[PDB]
Amino acid sequence: AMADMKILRTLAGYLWMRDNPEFRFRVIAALGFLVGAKVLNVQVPFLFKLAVDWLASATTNPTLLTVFATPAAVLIGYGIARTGSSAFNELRTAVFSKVALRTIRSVSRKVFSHLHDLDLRYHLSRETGGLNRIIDRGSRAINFILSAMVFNVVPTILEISMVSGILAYKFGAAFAWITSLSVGSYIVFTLAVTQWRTKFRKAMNKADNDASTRAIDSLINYETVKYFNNEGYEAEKYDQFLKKYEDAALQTQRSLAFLNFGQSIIFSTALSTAMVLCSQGIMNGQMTVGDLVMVNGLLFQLSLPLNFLGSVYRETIQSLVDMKSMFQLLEEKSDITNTSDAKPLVLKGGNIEFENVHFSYLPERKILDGISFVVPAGKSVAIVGTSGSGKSTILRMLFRFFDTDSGNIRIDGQDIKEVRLDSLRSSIGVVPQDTVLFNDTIFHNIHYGRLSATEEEVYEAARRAAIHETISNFPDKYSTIVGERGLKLSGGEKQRVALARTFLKSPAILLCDEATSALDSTTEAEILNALKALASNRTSIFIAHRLTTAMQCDEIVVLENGKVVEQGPHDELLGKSGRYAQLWTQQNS
Amino acid sequence: AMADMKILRTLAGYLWMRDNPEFRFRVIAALGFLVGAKVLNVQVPFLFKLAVDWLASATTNPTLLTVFATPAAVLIGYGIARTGSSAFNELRTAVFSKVALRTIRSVSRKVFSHLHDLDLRYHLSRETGGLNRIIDRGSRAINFILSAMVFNVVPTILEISMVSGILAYKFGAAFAWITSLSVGSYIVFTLAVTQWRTKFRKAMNKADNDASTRAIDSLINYETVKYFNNEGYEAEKYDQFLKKYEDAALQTQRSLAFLNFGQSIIFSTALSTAMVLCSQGIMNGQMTVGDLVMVNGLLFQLSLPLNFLGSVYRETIQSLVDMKSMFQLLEEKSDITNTSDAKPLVLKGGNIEFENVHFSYLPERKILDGISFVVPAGKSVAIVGTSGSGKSTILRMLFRFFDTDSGNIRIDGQDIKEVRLDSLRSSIGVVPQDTVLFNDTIFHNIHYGRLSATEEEVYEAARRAAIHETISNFPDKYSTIVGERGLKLSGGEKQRVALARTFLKSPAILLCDEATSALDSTTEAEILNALKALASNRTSIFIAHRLTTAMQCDEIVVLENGKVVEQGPHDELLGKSGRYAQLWTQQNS
Ligand SMILES: Nc1ncnc2c1ncn2[C@@H]1O[C@H](COP(=O)(O)OP(=O)(O)O)[C@@H](O)[C@H]1O
Ligand SMILES: Nc1ncnc2c1ncn2[C@@H]1O[C@H](COP(=O)(O)OP(=O)(O)O)[C@@H](O)[C@H]1O
Ligand code: VO4
Ligand code: VO4
Ligand SMILES: [Mg+2]
Ligand SMILES: [Mg+2]
Repeated sequence: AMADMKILRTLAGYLWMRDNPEFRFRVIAALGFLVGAKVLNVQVPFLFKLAVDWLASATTNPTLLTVFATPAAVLIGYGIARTGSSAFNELRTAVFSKVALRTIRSVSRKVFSHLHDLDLRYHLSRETGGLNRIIDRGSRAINFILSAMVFNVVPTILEISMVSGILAYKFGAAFAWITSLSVGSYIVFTLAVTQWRTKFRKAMNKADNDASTRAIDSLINYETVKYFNNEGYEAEKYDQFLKKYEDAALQTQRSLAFLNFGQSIIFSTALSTAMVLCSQGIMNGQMTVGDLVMVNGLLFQLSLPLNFLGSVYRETIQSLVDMKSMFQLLEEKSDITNTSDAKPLVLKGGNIEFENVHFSYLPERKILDGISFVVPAGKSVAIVGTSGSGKSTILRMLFRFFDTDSGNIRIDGQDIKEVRLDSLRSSIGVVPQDTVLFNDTIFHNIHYGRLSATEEEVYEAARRAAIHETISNFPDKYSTIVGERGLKLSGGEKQRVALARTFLKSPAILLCDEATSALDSTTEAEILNALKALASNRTSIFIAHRLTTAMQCDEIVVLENGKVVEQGPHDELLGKSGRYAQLWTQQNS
Repeated sequence: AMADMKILRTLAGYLWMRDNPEFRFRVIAALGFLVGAKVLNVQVPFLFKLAVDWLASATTNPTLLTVFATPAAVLIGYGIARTGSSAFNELRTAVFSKVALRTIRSVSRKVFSHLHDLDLRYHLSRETGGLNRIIDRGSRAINFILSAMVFNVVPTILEISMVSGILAYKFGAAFAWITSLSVGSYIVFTLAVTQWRTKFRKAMNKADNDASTRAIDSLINYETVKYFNNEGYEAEKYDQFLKKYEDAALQTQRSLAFLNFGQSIIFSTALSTAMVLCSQGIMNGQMTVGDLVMVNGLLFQLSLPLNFLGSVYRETIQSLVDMKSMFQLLEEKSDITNTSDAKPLVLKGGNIEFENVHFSYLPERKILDGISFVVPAGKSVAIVGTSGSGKSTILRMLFRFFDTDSGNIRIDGQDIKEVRLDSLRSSIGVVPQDTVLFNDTIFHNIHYGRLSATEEEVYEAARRAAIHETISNFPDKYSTIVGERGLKLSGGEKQRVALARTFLKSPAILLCDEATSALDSTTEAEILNALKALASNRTSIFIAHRLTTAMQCDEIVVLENGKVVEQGPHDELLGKSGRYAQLWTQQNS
């Protein structure tokens, strides 16, 4: 199909690079080795003919091409024929393997580079645990398929060419017709069975992927199932999915088998018809002069790839589907594309203004209806209010994760839409909604703030976050492995790692999502004071509905149902008897 | 080796079940089909002999076994020979495929059932993202290997048996010796190359697994890399790992190739030696009576599996290693094993006492040094203090996730060590440290409290958690997909889902890890009041260093560095000027 053509074109483009002529040299050498090996294979039965007819003569020598006396040397060379055939087949794989592995490396490189380019609207909801499975299966699929494609499929047509070349001796005058008819009928039957089996297999792969997703989700949420003693429930669900895959595979496997019977009988008759015509001519052309052996031989060397084609068909219908799935991954469109006239941003001072911004995560429901406020340079603002009002969304747009529906965003009198992403993102620092850590050292995960920083910068950074007091009690200094998702550490430790990451970068704009979420009063008061003198540039935004941590901020904004309701400093805001007054009089108690 | 023997024994035990004699019937039928097909294959060249010698006679008939006139019918039956060989080979796969898929289902069943049985000390730190990869690769490995094992390896020895049976005609009197020598030398060479390549491949698989782990960790922490603009860093690290795997594969692949040359030359000489001895006897025994054709034929049918053995060797050395890795997963020991005299627990009232408990997560560092307190039945306790004092550990032991080093745990005058796990775990309910949700509906994830509950119980449960107010604003009622880890919801929503899960179960013992972590003052005050009248049995434990949420609890305990320092009710505790007084006077401000 056209999709297969595009896949082949992309594969050929990735394989063939014009920078290095040494690659073309390798390809030409591999082709030469293939041609030599197949020529030797065709030569084998032809040279075996002289042994047979010489024995028939023994039962003079018209041909002078013979330089021997006893046919034993002929049989020695007959063995040497397959020896050399293997030898030339040997060197072909060695040359092609390097370029095959280079292609694998380049493809995996491109896929990994491309995946992080996509948007949160993909990676947040349409990331079903198993993109790793797709990449792993496809990467293994590519090497197998291209290794299969060159090593056995390509030489088969060339052997067909030589068996169609055997007509020069007046033998194959019809054998060419029979072989062409058999090949065409076999190809038609194979494609018909293949389309039918793809029709019956589309349900198989769909069922298979869901079971792995269920298993990976069960592994990820192991704590909950251990809490609620419901292991049998995931057990039964995985059983049902596996039974569905069982039925799908069993139905297909019997039908996949039937092709092997069809392939064998068609080509058995092809050899049978070759026997019949050879039997018809009782005259000397095709009786007892060896041509029966080559016809048994040469058309059987065409039957050598028959063993591959029937046997490897099970994975061909499976891996190629996974190939298209993984290649389909390299055609998605980045939702957030920078403007054509991309221009870097330079700020004399961080001033942020909203001009009636509207955003909806889904088109039907609009979370926020009108937001307009200004962030003075040299000061800071706090965002407090009831939950569910999208107050972490308001800081998910300044980083251009999503694009607003109808509104304007201004930083230092510059358009966020117009400015470059790299200048935008590297100038503003954030602490995430739920802290996530790498599977490496705590020192590496705290040094991630600026990858070119020094150890003393890291050590002084931990002093600002006041974690050396806990560090001195470490069992391993700056080397405790923190697990898969920072689980090994505590809540306060996980939250204090992210803050140190932000301070190490020391960005121009601060963006705090959770401050003092899981910290005691003494630590949080120290962090806030440590976050005022240092670690905070002249612009910073806090979203924290704890009242004591929004005391220090210059401006307080109240968000309810997406409308920015009440504004003002703390002293006036308490006397207004607004939502802020209700919230504060409760926490103060 | 012995490990291979144990793997084979386990595989045979899983495959062979004695409950159903129909399985034994299927196995016997498959063996009969195999024997018939191979007998037909051996018959092919033997019946082809009569065609050759009859033509030599044409160049009377001593044997009366012939019932034909023209050799065309002999050639028709000659084609029918491979037709029937394929036909019997056809039915063998159909019968064996069902039991193969049943074995796959049972093995995956057992692995999934066994994985959730292990402990947190495994699933929390030694779970490197990729257990799913191991299971997926092994499950695919089993079907391929056992499909290969029966279909081609087993018939090869049987063809060796018949080619050693051809001696009855005084032909193979030495051919048996040559074939046995060739087989033995080939096996010795194959095992030597295989052990060398396993030595060179142990580094390959080790390098391969690390790259996939890096990729999966990068995918999991996508938000952090997007925050910090360090995509090139993971790019370079994945490049380095892929280069290491590249070198490991390239070094092995050239050496893996060399075996194919060695296998071919040894068996080419075996056929060559068969030619030589046949050439020595110019007398009628082995000249121009067809035996050259069978010797070319019969020993080549032994060379039919040669094509498999060389070609499929690449995955045999790979999948079998993955087989052992996945089977090694079903031998780990559960760290927490219930006592032999397992007895269910029945509580008249929840009374919890600690008797000088000591626990260390790692042997070197002891987090807590002596904990002893009593939980009165009908009342509740609050655990407040500075972070890092293991206050979520103190509730990770009542659920018997780990075992204490030196101490006693008592519930209603019963030993936690002695009582049964299922009675223990199903009687106490907990809310997790970091909320984790399934990849299903919000209704399913809130109904997970009691899987046999009704919708009205779920709907009234959401009323207790006061989430219908947000539910009425849902875009889809009780059906919004919540993503991979509940990411699509907000923090307050994620925390309020877990609480509803706990209330739906309505356990005998309440165990709250984070209460009002990401909730405003108005919601938290409502939840606490909604958690006093209902949803709380007579025993409950709160760990929350927020002062306003520990006001209602009867008893307050202060934990610092693992020592339970200060105890007492709120009114007396404030006047003691302890750590609690310092913490409260700050939050109150
Ligand atoms: N990925 C998403 N898909 C659909 N709705 C979302 C998504 N992320 C957030 N929301 C909606 O936004 C509201 C709150 O947004 P957010 O700022 O993320 O949480 P919070 O307001 O607690 O900070 C919620 O009511 C939720 O329905
Ligand atoms: N899996 C683990 N491996 C090593 N140490 C741990 C692990 N889990 C917890 N700890 C240690 O326990 C202390 C706090 O325990 P925990 O109760 O989990 O957190 P918190 O005290 O914040 O509730 C931390 O100092 C941490 O070093
Ligand atoms: O659930 V919140 O609106 O406090 O991020
Ligand atoms: O970091 V904590 O000791 O408040 O769970
Ligand atoms: Mg904690
Ligand atoms: Mg939130």
